[PDB]
Amino acid sequence: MREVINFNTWAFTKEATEVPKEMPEKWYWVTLPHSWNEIDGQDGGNDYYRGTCYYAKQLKKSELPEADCYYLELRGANASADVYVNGKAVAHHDGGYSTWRVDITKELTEEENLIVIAVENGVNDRVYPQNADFTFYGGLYRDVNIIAVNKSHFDLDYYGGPGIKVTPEIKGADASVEVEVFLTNAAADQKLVYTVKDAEGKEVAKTETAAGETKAVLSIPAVHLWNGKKDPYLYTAEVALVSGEEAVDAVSTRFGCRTFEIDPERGFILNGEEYPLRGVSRHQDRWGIGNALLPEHHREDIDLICELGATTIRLAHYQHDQYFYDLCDERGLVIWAEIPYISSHMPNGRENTISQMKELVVQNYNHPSIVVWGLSNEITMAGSSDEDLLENHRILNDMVHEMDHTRLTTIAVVSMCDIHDPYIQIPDVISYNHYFGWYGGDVSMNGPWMDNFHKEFPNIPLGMSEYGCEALNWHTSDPKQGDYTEEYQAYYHEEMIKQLFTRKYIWATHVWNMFDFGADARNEGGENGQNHKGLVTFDRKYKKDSFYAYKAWLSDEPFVHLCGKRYVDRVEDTTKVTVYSNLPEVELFVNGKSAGKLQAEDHFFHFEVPNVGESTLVAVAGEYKDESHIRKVDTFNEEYSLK
Amino acid sequence: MREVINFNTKWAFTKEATEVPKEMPEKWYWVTLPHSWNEIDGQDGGNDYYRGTCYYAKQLKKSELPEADCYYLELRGANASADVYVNGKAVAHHDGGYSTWRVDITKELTEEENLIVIAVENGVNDRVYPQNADFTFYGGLYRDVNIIAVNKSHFDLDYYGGPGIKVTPEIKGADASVEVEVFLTNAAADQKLVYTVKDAEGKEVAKTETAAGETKAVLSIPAVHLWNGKKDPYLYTAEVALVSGEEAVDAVSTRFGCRTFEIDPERGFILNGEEYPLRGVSRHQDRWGIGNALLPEHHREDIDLICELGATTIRLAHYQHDQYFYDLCDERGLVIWAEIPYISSHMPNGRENTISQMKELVVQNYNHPSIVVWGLSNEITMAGSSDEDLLENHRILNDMVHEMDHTRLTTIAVVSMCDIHDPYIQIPDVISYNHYFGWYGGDVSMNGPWMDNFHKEFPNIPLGMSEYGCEALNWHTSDPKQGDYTEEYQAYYHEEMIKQLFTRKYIWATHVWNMFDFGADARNEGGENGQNHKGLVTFDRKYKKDSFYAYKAWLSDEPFVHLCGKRYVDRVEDTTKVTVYSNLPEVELFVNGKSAGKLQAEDHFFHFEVPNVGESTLVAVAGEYKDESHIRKVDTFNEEYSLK
Ligand SMILES: O=C(O)[C@H]1O[C@@H](N2CCN(c3nnnc4c3sc3nc(N5CCOCC5)c5c(c34)CCCC5)CC2)[C@H](O)[C@@H](O)[C@@H]1O
Ligand SMILES: O=C(O)[C@H]1O[C@@H](N2CCN(c3nnnc4c3sc3nc(N5CCOCC5)c5c(c34)CCCC5)CC2)[C@H](O)[C@@H](O)[C@@H]1O
Ligand SMILES: Cc1cc2nc3c(=O)[nH]c(=O)nc-3n(C[C@H](O)[C@H](O)[C@H](O)COP(=O)(O)O)c2cc1C
Ligand SMILES: Cc1cc2nc3c(=O)[nH]c(=O)nc-3n(C[C@H](O)[C@H](O)[C@H](O)COP(=O)(O)O)c2cc1C
Repeated sequence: MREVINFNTWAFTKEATEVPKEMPEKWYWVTLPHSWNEIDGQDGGNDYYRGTCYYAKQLKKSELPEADCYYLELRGANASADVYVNGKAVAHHDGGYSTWRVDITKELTEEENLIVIAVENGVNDRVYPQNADFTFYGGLYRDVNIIAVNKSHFDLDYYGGPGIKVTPEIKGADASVEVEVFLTNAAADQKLVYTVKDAEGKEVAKTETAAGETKAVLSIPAVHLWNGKKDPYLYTAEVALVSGEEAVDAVSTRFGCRTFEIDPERGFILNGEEYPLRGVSRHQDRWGIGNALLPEHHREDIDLICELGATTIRLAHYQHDQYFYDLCDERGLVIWAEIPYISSHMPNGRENTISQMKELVVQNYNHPSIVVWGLSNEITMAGSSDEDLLENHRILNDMVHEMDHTRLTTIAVVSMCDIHDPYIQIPDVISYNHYFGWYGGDVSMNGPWMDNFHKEFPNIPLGMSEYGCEALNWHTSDPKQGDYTEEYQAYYHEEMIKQLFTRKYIWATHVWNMFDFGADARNEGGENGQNHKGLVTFDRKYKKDSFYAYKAWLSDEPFVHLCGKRYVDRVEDTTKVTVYSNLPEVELFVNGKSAGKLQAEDHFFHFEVPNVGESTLVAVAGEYKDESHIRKVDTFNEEYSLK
Repeated sequence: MREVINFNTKWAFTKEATEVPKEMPEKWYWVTLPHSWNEIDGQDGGNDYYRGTCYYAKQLKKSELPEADCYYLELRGANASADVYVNGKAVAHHDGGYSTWRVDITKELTEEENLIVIAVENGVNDRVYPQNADFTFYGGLYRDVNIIAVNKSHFDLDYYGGPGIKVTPEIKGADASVEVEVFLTNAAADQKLVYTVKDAEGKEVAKTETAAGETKAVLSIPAVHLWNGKKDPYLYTAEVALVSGEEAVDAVSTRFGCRTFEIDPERGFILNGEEYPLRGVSRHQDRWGIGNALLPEHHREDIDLICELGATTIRLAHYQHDQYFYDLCDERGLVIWAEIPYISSHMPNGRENTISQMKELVVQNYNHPSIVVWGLSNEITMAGSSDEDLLENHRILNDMVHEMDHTRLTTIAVVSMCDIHDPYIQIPDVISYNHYFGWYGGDVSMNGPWMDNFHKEFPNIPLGMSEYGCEALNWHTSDPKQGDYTEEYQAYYHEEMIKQLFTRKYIWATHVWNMFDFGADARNEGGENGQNHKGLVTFDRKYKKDSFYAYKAWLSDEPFVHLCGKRYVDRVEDTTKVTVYSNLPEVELFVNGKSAGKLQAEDHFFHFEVPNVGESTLVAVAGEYKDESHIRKVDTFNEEYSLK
């Protein structure tokens, strides 16, 4: 009989200094998801308002189903929030990326109850993040829910977890699945019925023990393994708590059956066979709405990612929305989840690392798509590691290892960090953030660097958690690092793909970033407030040419893509032309006359064609075609150049 | 039947915890409050004193508690931000480590052994003042933690840590109309309220009854003995009791004094109609060795030394002080300037804290007759000229103070270099400047002309000197220079500062910075790091510097004679000057028994010259009072005397 009520439709202000004692009448109206940094946090100057803001909404006991207790669930309040019911402080949280709850049954004394939520995203030495290349969008950017449950219920107060913990064990062709639940105010005489359901919902296992036994082991014969995108099979665990034979409360969670390994020489292994993890990272924001994404935004992001053919996503730099982790479960993406422990170690932030890390594991333990827990990102950027940095990490490593025996810990290291720094040796695996070819150096340096690490530390699995290069709507025929041209970014990824994708020992690579994202302190490239290293634009409206370089290597979608479509006016008499395709042969036609048929090891078909007058280019690979136009001109169209 | 229970003994303390402990710690460090974990690392320098989160833990045995309907936890001082847990449950948070706060915890006393965990924190953030000040932010429970047992119906304990009673006297001629306001909680409409106002000897002088529904009464006292400063710090006591039947289920009380005052822009401070020059000192709430974990005797000793000095006012900077110390000022007739730690840099996001601390200051100290001005900020424009956020912040405080307290004025402590035409100076009722001409560059003589120039330009704003001072360690010279840190130059500086300030009646109040040396862990100057050495007495209160006696000469009617330079013995010159302070008219000086001359000092600064030959014994005499010292001729300056 557990019921969930949406509570998203709220008075807001940034000027209050105190909890209002009655419903405000002159405050601005918002419906959640909401953030007050939607505009000021994506235009630059690092001027997005950071402070304390108040939300106000009235909760009428009448317009409510009746249960023994009413909880207020908050899926995301960035960064720190305080909750008042009728003026009385009832709950506080620090961490803008996790779910927390609060039982408010006793505070609903009135017919109409005033719920005020203050949210804060300022500076302080306690709550992460504080130093990162991404806007700390303030507010209630995820749902706010009201949960009505029986007096006896599965746990809602333990670190915002689901109250159920499923752990499959694979014995041969069968699965033995531990389904542990956690109860609150349970009577010794109640029973718990455990059911494991089919992908089509057909009951495959069921058992029944008393409330006293919150753990059970159900067998699944001939279990269909969660084999990622090949076959991302999902079972459904479902526990009901019964009084008499009435079921007063029940919880559930989809789950997946899989084993995996991270061999330091063979790379990632899934269910016994090698499964190369090649993919991208994604931030949880979009142009114009800050980070108040709706479900369709998640759906659209994953669709664009799966269209690219990525088999892994690095979900930096923080815990993402549950719905997006679900999508990754259904689609078969291997995910790297982490906490906002980044850039500089604040000693007084140790508690917050432990707090967020626990919510990360507790709330997401049941996502088959997740295989590693990231402890920190570029944490030694400030300098070499301290004893306090090392202790803070060991504490987290041990805590994760004890809570979850089925996954591995990882680290994302700043490029410059000495490979002999003690902190690299703490977690199971590690990945480096390298920007050779954008932040100086040459893109040819990446391959060698990785190799030379692997020679030094051949038994620590090494990944590339970050690589990328900026790209706006600038174009040139001589791509060069620093021009922000779509072409150079395309050349950069061509070389990166050829270097990384051919090295099996790199257990995972992650393009930074899949999309452009909000970083209000950025002021470069002709458009401020954004990091432009994505393969797709901040509004998900334009796939850059580099997006198709990756489709050529990783997608089973037959396609043909002409690069350069936005670079029309060119001065040279002969011009270079590049086609990306996952098909063997590609023929290019300039104004109807074929310029040749080509194949390519690396799926990058490089043509050279005469540039005379106005020409129309057409790429054909079997039954697939694409269209580009160009035009000779006497001088370079400066509208293409950043200057 | 309200009962207060001390709760300071045996607390488990740690700086290494990461979470609230589930059971009573067995290996933590035992402490008894008042306590601060910065008692050493916060007074030695390096700015390294530990700032973060540390945990206190102690058991509450229900049996040992008296029988009452409700049990409140009270905290007089938790620097800077704290959280309260009762059996792992959170039940209260607070921001501001100088105010009193309480929390009703009856319903979480579910066991016979209840685990109370208070987490205290003094870190870095943009919300809670202070964050940039020249004094240590001592962490921990440095003031009393009490438990209050009261009846279900009781006087308010949840309104910003107030007393639940607000006494406001009005002086109509030779009589006083005393307004008595009390505040209740869960009061039955059929209970009564008995207001009684008693004597300085406790003899009932007025009394009225009313039902719980009338929480405001005006009682008369004719021929009222006014609180007239040091001349007569007369104190009545108000006393309201809540009765159910003729049981008295709860009762509150407060001392108060009835006085009027004015801050005239030309006549200075006026008290009860008569001019009453406010010339005094500032005082910090710390002390060498124990950080800010002060016991009553330390408050007593602190004001005793001030009373010996004869100061008529104290600037209790930079924050709300302890309740005991405000009381003492009430008893001794000192006129007090109180303020909040809104200091140095304006943080936009700290606005809510300025309002909470300022609301707490006024509610928790409205009743102290010694207080006349509420300070809004100290050197708030240091890190720049006044902008709109700073100015809205100040107007908001100014109006709130004026709305809650009609009988007092608001002031500010302006940093020295702040343009006198800053819109910031125009917000409060009065203002004072913090000037260090003669220490932070400049010359001591500049103080007079500067104050004259402001007074010319702004004749209608009462101007005071909220801070002046000069460092002084145990260094000595016969050639005082700004920057040698010598006891001599600091005495010369304060002589000149006295002749300039004490003769200008329009300055409504002067505050020597500071009465005592104090803890400022970021300082590293003078030969002893971790302290500000601008006091007239040293951090441990064991040595009154010469400058101390220069003021006693001007403010004490305790007749005395002081030889300065007692610690400067070996001197090189053949003739040496000898400074004597005395509030008597004539001083004769004797060198080895032979008299070197009588002297009458109008300014009480008796400057003699004497020969320096061999071992000389100096004796100063003013009637029946004498003082002694010793000097010695030497060939070369004693290097032990110079900072070098
Ligand atoms: O940056 C991204 O795109 C993403 O990567 C991660 N981080 C990567 C490293 N990091 C940097 N951020 N900004 N600038 C530089 C670095 S390192 C570096 N090295 C540089 N060179 C110095 C000369 O010699 C060779 C190296 C130069 C610059 C930078 C910029 C100025 C010119 C030279 C912080 C962000 C963040 O997790 C992510 O949130 C962010 O979005
Ligand atoms: O300082 C005290 O003891 C007390 O005074 C008040 N505040 C006064 C000003 N302020 C300063 N603190 N420390 N140093 C300086 C200032 S201003 C200044 N100006 C200076 N030069 C400017 C250019 O020309 C010559 C003079 C110099 C110095 C300082 C120090 C080094 C030498 C030159 C903060 C404290 C505080 O309200 C009080 O909380 C504090 O305890
Ligand atoms: C993924 C996961 C979910 C968990 N969920 C709960 C829970 O909902 N309720 C609960 O009491 N314990 C839960 N636990 C475990 C215990 O809370 C925990 O191991 C132990 O009781 C320590 O509790 P503490 O963190 O409060 O010290 C969970 C553990 C894991 C690994
Ligand atoms: C010095 C002083 C002490 C006060 N103490 C209390 C008090 O203890 N309880 C109370 O209800 N009101 C007290 N008041 C007044 C009211 O709190 C105030 O007029 C009004 O209730 C403001 O409430 P708010 O601060 O919650 O907005 C006090 C006022 C002053 C000036």
